[PDB]
Amino acid sequence: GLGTARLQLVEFSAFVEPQRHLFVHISQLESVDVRQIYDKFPEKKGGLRELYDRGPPHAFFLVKFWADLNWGFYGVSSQYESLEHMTLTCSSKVCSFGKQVVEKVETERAQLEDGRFVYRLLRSPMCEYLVNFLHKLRQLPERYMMNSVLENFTILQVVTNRDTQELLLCTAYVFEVSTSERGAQHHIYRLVR
Ligand SMILES: O=C(Nc1ccccc1)N1CCN(C(=O)c2cccc(OCCC3CCCCC3)c2)CC1
Repeated sequence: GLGTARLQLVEFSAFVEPQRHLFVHISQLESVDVRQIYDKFPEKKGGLRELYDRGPPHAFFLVKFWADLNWGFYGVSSQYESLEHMTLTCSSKVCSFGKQVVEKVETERAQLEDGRFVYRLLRSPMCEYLVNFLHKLRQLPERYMMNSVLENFTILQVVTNRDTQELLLCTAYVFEVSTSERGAQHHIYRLVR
């Protein structure tokens, strides 16, 4: 789906609870040129461009969400799996108008489960910054204003092998807002050059 032979994303949701509301969701394939988006993330201090050339190009993905912003615990869940036992490092960078405003580094060790190696991060507190961002966003009176604010906002996520530092996955996230009758949606694209 979204990943490599070495690491597969199986689940991802961002949500709010009081039986829950998913802002965005991936459950479990066209291409895009990293060129079109180079200016959206950190300029050169280890951006989509420093990263992309260092390889390996098959690891880079673009994900466009159409978030459901009509609706408590603010959480994110993710689940990866692999056939090799690793400890994963996950750098997340939140970028607003190109400026990196947040960097988060997390770690997760493989748990063996049903012949596979599973990496789970279930109901982790959503970042301070995105929660507050969400509360300002929901008050805009028109979807096209939400999209205007969001066209300046991206998240770049880099998952590496912690004990080798091989890059396993690098995802760039861009966002729009869906309406009510259509809920969340995404499209996973592949970053080429
Ligand atoms: O896998 C993770 N850690 C991990 C730890 C060890 C090993 C592997 C992985 N994660 C934690 C960090 N993550 C995010 O902060 C994040 C990324 C994309 C969307 C998002 O929320 C969407 C909320 C807003 C966005 C703006 C308006 C619309 C809704 C949050 C991603 C998941």
